[PDB]
Amino acid sequence: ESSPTKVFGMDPVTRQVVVVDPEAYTYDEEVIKKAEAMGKPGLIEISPKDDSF
Amino acid sequence: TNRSTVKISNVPQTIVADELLRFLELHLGEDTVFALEIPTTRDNWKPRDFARVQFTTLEVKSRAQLLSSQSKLLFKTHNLRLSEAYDDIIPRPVDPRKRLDDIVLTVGFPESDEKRFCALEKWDGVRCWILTEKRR
Amino acid sequence: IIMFEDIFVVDKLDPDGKKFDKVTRVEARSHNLEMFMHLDVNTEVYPLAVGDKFTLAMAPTLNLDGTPDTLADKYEYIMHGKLYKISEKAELYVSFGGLLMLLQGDPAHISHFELDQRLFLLMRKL
Repeated sequence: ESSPTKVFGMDPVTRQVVVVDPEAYTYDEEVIKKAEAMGKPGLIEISPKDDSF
Repeated sequence: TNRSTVKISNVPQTIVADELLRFLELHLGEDTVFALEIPTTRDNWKPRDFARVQFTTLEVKSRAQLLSSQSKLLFKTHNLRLSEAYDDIIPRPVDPRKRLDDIVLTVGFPESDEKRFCALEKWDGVRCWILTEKRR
Repeated sequence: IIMFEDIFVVDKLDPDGKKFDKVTRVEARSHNLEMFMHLDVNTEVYPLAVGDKFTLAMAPTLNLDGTPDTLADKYEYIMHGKLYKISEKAELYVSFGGLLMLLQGDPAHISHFELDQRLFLLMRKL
Protein backbone atom coordinates (compact mmCIF):
# COMPACT_ATOMS: atom_id res chain seq x y z
CA GLU A 1 0.00 0.00 0.00
CA SER A 2 2.98 2.37 0.29
CA SER A 3 3.56 2.42 -3.47
CA PRO A 4 1.52 5.23 -5.10
CA THR A 5 1.20 3.20 -8.32
CA LYS A 6 0.62 -0.48 -9.10
CA VAL A 7 4.20 -1.75 -9.32
CA PHE A 8 4.39 -4.51 -6.68
CA GLY A 9 1.75 -7.23 -6.47
CA MET A 10 0.89 -9.91 -3.91
CA ASP A 11 1.09 -13.49 -5.17
CA PRO A 12 -1.54 -15.66 -3.43
CA VAL A 13 -0.23 -19.14 -4.26
CA THR A 14 3.29 -18.41 -2.98
CA ARG A 15 2.27 -15.83 -0.32
CA GLN A 16 5.04 -13.44 -1.41
CA VAL A 17 5.46 -10.23 -3.41
CA VAL A 18 6.24 -10.07 -7.13
CA VAL A 19 6.95 -7.41 -9.76
CA VAL A 20 4.20 -6.59 -12.27
CA ASP A 21 4.33 -3.70 -14.77
CA PRO A 22 7.81 -2.50 -13.71
CA GLU A 23 7.57 0.67 -15.84
CA ALA A 24 5.21 2.48 -13.47
CA TYR A 25 7.44 3.33 -10.49
CA THR A 26 7.62 7.06 -11.41
CA TYR A 27 10.92 7.28 -9.42
CA ASP A 28 9.11 8.23 -6.19
CA GLU A 29 10.94 7.25 -2.99
CA GLU A 30 7.97 5.62 -1.28
CA VAL A 31 8.64 1.88 -1.00
CA ILE A 32 12.30 2.50 -0.13
CA LYS A 33 11.38 4.93 2.66
CA LYS A 34 8.79 2.49 4.00
CA ALA A 35 11.34 -0.34 3.98
CA GLU A 36 13.88 1.84 5.79
CA ALA A 37 11.25 2.79 8.38
CA MET A 38 10.26 -0.85 8.92
CA GLY A 39 13.90 -1.78 9.59
CA LYS A 40 15.04 -3.12 6.19
CA PRO A 41 17.49 -0.65 4.61
CA GLY A 42 18.63 -2.74 1.64
CA LEU A 43 15.39 -4.59 0.93
CA ILE A 44 14.45 -3.04 -2.43
CA GLU A 45 17.13 -1.32 -4.53
CA ILE A 46 15.86 0.56 -7.60
CA SER A 47 18.32 2.22 -9.98
CA PRO A 48 17.60 3.91 -13.33
CA LYS A 49 19.05 2.27 -16.43
CA ASP A 50 21.23 4.56 -18.53
CA ASP A 51 21.14 2.81 -21.93
CA SER A 52 17.39 2.06 -21.99
CA PHE A 53 14.56 4.50 -22.69
CA THR B 1 26.27 -11.90 35.30
CA ASN B 2 25.80 -10.04 38.58
CA ARG B 3 22.91 -7.87 37.32
CA SER B 4 20.52 -8.01 34.38
CA THR B 5 20.26 -4.25 33.79
CA VAL B 6 21.77 -3.15 30.47
CA LYS B 7 22.53 0.41 29.36
CA ILE B 8 21.88 1.39 25.74
CA SER B 9 24.44 3.79 24.28
CA ASN B 10 22.56 5.90 21.71
CA VAL B 11 18.82 6.08 20.99
CA PRO B 12 16.89 8.59 18.84
CA GLN B 13 15.61 11.67 20.65
CA THR B 14 12.11 11.40 19.11
CA ILE B 15 11.25 7.91 20.41
CA VAL B 16 9.14 6.93 23.42
CA ALA B 17 9.55 4.04 25.86
CA ASP B 18 6.68 2.10 24.26
CA GLU B 19 8.35 2.08 20.83
CA LEU B 20 11.64 0.77 22.24
CA LEU B 21 9.78 -1.83 24.31
CA ARG B 22 7.94 -3.04 21.21
CA PHE B 23 11.19 -3.17 19.23
CA LEU B 24 12.91 -5.20 21.96
CA GLU B 25 9.96 -7.58 22.29
CA LEU B 26 9.95 -8.03 18.51
CA HIS B 27 13.68 -8.81 18.31
CA LEU B 28 13.77 -10.76 21.59
CA GLY B 29 11.18 -13.03 23.18
CA GLU B 30 7.72 -11.95 24.22
CA ASP B 31 7.41 -9.88 27.42
CA THR B 32 11.10 -10.47 28.17
CA VAL B 33 11.68 -6.83 29.23
CA PHE B 34 10.86 -5.98 32.84
CA ALA B 35 11.62 -2.25 33.15
CA LEU B 36 12.66 0.51 30.76
CA GLU B 37 13.45 4.10 31.78
CA ILE B 38 14.76 6.94 29.61
CA PRO B 39 16.42 9.76 31.61
CA THR B 40 15.23 13.29 30.90
CA THR B 41 16.98 16.64 31.32
CA ARG B 42 13.56 18.24 31.96
CA ASP B 43 10.39 17.14 33.74
CA ASN B 44 8.59 15.34 30.91
CA TRP B 45 9.66 16.89 27.59
CA LYS B 46 13.38 16.33 27.01
CA PRO B 47 14.79 12.78 26.99
CA ARG B 48 18.51 12.08 26.92
CA ASP B 49 20.55 10.19 24.32
CA PHE B 50 20.78 6.94 26.33
CA ALA B 51 18.45 4.60 28.21
CA ARG B 52 18.59 1.73 30.69
CA VAL B 53 16.64 -1.52 30.28
CA GLN B 54 16.30 -4.37 32.79
CA PHE B 55 15.60 -7.88 31.52
CA THR B 56 13.83 -10.76 33.26
CA THR B 57 16.44 -13.51 32.76
CA LEU B 58 20.21 -13.50 32.35
CA GLU B 59 19.96 -15.61 29.19
CA VAL B 60 17.89 -12.84 27.58
CA LYS B 61 20.59 -10.35 28.58
CA SER B 62 23.30 -12.56 27.05
CA ARG B 63 21.30 -12.93 23.83
CA ALA B 64 20.78 -9.16 23.65
CA GLN B 65 24.51 -8.58 24.20
CA LEU B 66 25.34 -11.08 21.45
CA LEU B 67 22.92 -9.37 19.06
CA SER B 68 24.35 -5.94 19.87
CA SER B 69 27.93 -7.16 19.38
CA GLN B 70 27.01 -8.34 15.86
CA SER B 71 25.27 -5.02 15.03
CA LYS B 72 21.98 -6.85 14.45
CA LEU B 73 19.94 -4.22 16.35
CA LEU B 74 18.84 -1.43 13.99
CA PHE B 75 16.07 0.80 15.40
CA LYS B 76 15.26 3.86 13.27
CA THR B 77 18.60 3.83 11.40
CA HIS B 78 20.45 3.80 14.74
CA ASN B 79 22.75 1.03 15.98
CA LEU B 80 21.98 0.18 19.61
CA ARG B 81 25.14 -0.50 21.61
CA LEU B 82 24.69 -2.36 24.90
CA SER B 83 26.86 -1.96 27.99
CA GLU B 84 26.73 -2.84 31.67
CA ALA B 85 24.91 -0.56 34.12
CA TYR B 86 25.80 0.61 37.61
CA ASP B 87 22.53 -0.19 39.42
CA ASP B 88 19.23 -1.87 38.60
CA ILE B 89 16.04 0.08 37.99
CA ILE B 90 14.29 -2.00 40.67
CA PRO B 91 16.09 -4.01 43.39
CA ARG B 92 14.66 -7.29 42.11
CA PRO B 93 16.63 -10.57 42.19
CA VAL B 94 17.01 -12.32 38.83
CA ASP B 95 15.77 -15.73 39.98
CA PRO B 96 12.39 -17.50 39.64
CA ARG B 97 13.11 -19.39 42.89
CA LYS B 98 14.03 -16.58 45.31
CA ARG B 99 10.70 -14.77 44.78
CA LEU B 100 8.19 -15.91 47.42
CA ASP B 101 4.61 -14.62 47.45
CA ASP B 102 1.67 -15.29 49.79
CA ILE B 103 3.62 -16.66 52.76
CA VAL B 104 3.01 -16.36 56.49
CA LEU B 105 5.38 -14.09 58.43
CA THR B 106 5.42 -13.95 62.23
CA VAL B 107 7.83 -12.53 64.80
CA GLY B 108 8.74 -13.63 68.30
CA PHE B 109 11.39 -14.95 70.65
CA PRO B 110 11.99 -18.31 72.34
CA GLU B 111 9.86 -18.64 75.46
CA SER B 112 11.75 -21.08 77.71
CA ASP B 113 14.64 -23.52 77.54
CA GLU B 114 12.52 -25.95 75.51
CA LYS B 115 12.28 -25.81 71.71
CA ARG B 116 9.31 -23.45 71.84
CA PHE B 117 8.61 -20.27 69.88
CA CYS B 118 5.88 -17.79 70.80
CA ALA B 119 4.18 -15.77 68.07
CA LEU B 120 3.62 -12.08 68.80
CA GLU B 121 1.96 -10.92 65.56
CA LYS B 122 1.14 -12.88 62.40
CA TRP B 123 1.04 -11.47 58.87
CA ASP B 124 -0.35 -13.23 55.80
CA GLY B 125 0.33 -12.69 52.11
CA VAL B 126 3.73 -11.06 52.51
CA ARG B 127 6.43 -10.94 49.83
CA CYS B 128 9.99 -12.12 50.50
CA TRP B 129 12.89 -11.38 48.13
CA ILE B 130 16.39 -12.78 48.70
CA LEU B 131 19.15 -10.60 47.25
CA THR B 132 22.66 -12.06 47.21
CA GLU B 133 24.52 -9.20 45.50
CA LYS B 134 23.10 -6.64 47.95
CA ARG B 135 23.47 -9.05 50.93
CA ARG B 136 19.99 -8.22 52.22
CA ILE C 1 57.34 1.27 -2.60
CA ILE C 2 54.94 1.26 0.36
CA MET C 3 55.75 3.41 3.39
CA PHE C 4 53.15 2.10 5.86
CA GLU C 5 51.18 -1.15 5.89
CA ASP C 6 49.28 -2.73 8.78
CA ILE C 7 46.06 -4.57 9.62
CA PHE C 8 43.40 -2.44 11.31
CA VAL C 9 40.28 -3.39 13.27
CA VAL C 10 37.43 -0.90 13.64
CA ASP C 11 36.26 -0.10 17.17
CA LYS C 12 33.41 2.42 16.92
CA LEU C 13 31.62 4.79 14.55
CA ASP C 14 30.71 8.42 15.18
CA PRO C 15 27.21 8.53 13.55
CA ASP C 16 26.39 4.87 14.28
CA GLY C 17 23.81 4.78 11.50
CA LYS C 18 22.88 2.72 8.46
CA LYS C 19 21.06 5.21 6.19
CA PHE C 20 22.22 8.60 7.48
CA ASP C 21 23.44 9.62 3.99
CA LYS C 22 26.46 11.28 5.60
CA VAL C 23 30.17 10.65 6.00
CA THR C 24 30.98 8.36 8.94
CA ARG C 25 34.17 8.82 10.95
CA VAL C 26 35.77 5.48 11.81
CA GLU C 27 38.07 4.68 14.74
CA ALA C 28 40.26 1.65 14.01
CA ARG C 29 42.96 0.46 16.41
CA SER C 30 45.99 -1.14 14.80
CA HIS C 31 47.44 -4.53 15.75
CA ASN C 32 51.05 -5.33 16.70
CA LEU C 33 51.81 -1.59 16.43
CA GLU C 34 49.28 0.12 18.77
CA MET C 35 48.16 2.89 16.42
CA PHE C 36 44.88 4.83 16.48
CA MET C 37 43.29 6.01 13.23
CA HIS C 38 40.52 8.40 12.21
CA LEU C 39 39.05 8.28 8.71
CA ASP C 40 35.90 9.49 6.94
CA VAL C 41 34.47 6.60 4.91
CA ASN C 42 31.14 6.81 3.09
CA THR C 43 29.16 3.84 4.40
CA GLU C 44 26.45 4.15 1.72
CA VAL C 45 29.04 3.46 -1.01
CA TYR C 46 31.65 1.44 0.94
CA PRO C 47 29.98 -0.49 3.78
CA LEU C 48 31.93 -0.91 7.02
CA ALA C 49 30.58 -2.40 10.25
CA VAL C 50 32.04 -2.48 13.75
CA GLY C 51 34.17 -5.59 14.30
CA ASP C 52 35.42 -6.01 10.73
CA LYS C 53 39.12 -6.27 9.85
CA PHE C 54 40.76 -4.42 6.97
CA THR C 55 44.25 -3.65 5.70
CA LEU C 56 45.61 -0.18 4.96
CA ALA C 57 48.62 0.97 2.95
CA MET C 58 50.09 4.33 1.94
CA ALA C 59 52.38 4.85 -1.05
CA PRO C 60 53.78 8.00 -2.68
CA THR C 61 52.79 6.73 -6.15
CA LEU C 62 50.73 3.98 -7.76
CA ASN C 63 53.35 3.07 -10.37
CA LEU C 64 55.94 0.34 -9.80
CA ASP C 65 59.50 1.46 -8.96
CA GLY C 66 59.26 5.19 -9.60
CA THR C 67 57.17 7.53 -11.79
CA PRO C 68 55.86 9.69 -8.92
CA ASP C 69 52.76 11.81 -9.61
CA THR C 70 49.39 -0.98 -11.03
CA LEU C 71 47.93 -1.31 -7.53
CA ALA C 72 44.30 -1.02 -8.65
CA ASP C 73 43.65 -4.77 -8.89
CA LYS C 74 44.83 -5.48 -5.33
CA TYR C 75 43.15 -2.74 -3.28
CA GLU C 76 39.64 -1.34 -3.71
CA TYR C 77 39.55 1.98 -1.80
CA ILE C 78 42.30 3.99 -3.49
CA MET C 79 42.32 7.68 -2.53
CA HIS C 80 44.59 10.69 -3.00
CA GLY C 81 45.40 13.36 -0.44
CA LYS C 82 48.06 15.56 1.10
CA LEU C 83 49.74 15.59 4.51
CA TYR C 84 49.67 19.12 5.92
CA LYS C 85 50.53 18.66 9.62
CA ILE C 86 53.00 16.26 11.24
CA SER C 87 53.76 17.87 14.61
CA GLU C 88 51.59 16.63 17.48
CA LYS C 89 53.36 9.45 19.92
CA ALA C 90 53.39 11.34 16.62
CA GLU C 91 50.19 11.98 14.67
CA LEU C 92 49.40 12.73 11.03
CA TYR C 93 46.78 14.94 9.35
CA VAL C 94 46.02 14.07 5.72
CA SER C 95 43.08 15.66 3.88
CA PHE C 96 41.63 13.64 0.99
CA GLY C 97 39.88 16.61 -0.57
CA GLY C 98 38.07 17.47 2.66
CA LEU C 99 38.03 13.98 4.19
CA LEU C 100 40.24 14.40 7.25
CA MET C 101 42.46 11.54 8.40
CA LEU C 102 44.25 11.25 11.75
CA LEU C 103 46.99 8.63 12.17
CA GLN C 104 48.27 8.74 15.76
CA GLY C 105 50.78 5.97 16.41
CA ASP C 106 54.40 5.77 17.56
CA PRO C 107 57.20 8.27 16.83
CA ALA C 108 59.48 5.61 15.32
CA HIS C 109 56.67 4.14 13.20
CA ILE C 110 56.03 7.45 11.41
CA SER C 111 59.39 8.90 10.36
CA HIS C 112 59.58 8.77 6.53
CA PHE C 113 56.70 11.21 5.87
CA GLU C 114 57.68 14.65 4.62
CA LEU C 115 55.56 17.75 5.14
CA ASP C 116 53.32 18.92 2.28
CA GLN C 117 53.55 15.81 0.10
CA ARG C 118 51.08 13.86 -2.03
CA LEU C 119 50.34 10.33 -0.82
CA PHE C 120 47.75 7.68 -1.64
CA LEU C 121 45.52 5.58 0.62
CA LEU C 122 45.17 1.89 -0.30
CA MET C 123 42.56 -0.03 1.70
CA ARG C 124 41.05 -3.51 1.44
CA LYS C 125 38.62 -5.33 3.73
CA LEU C 126 40.48 -8.65 3.46
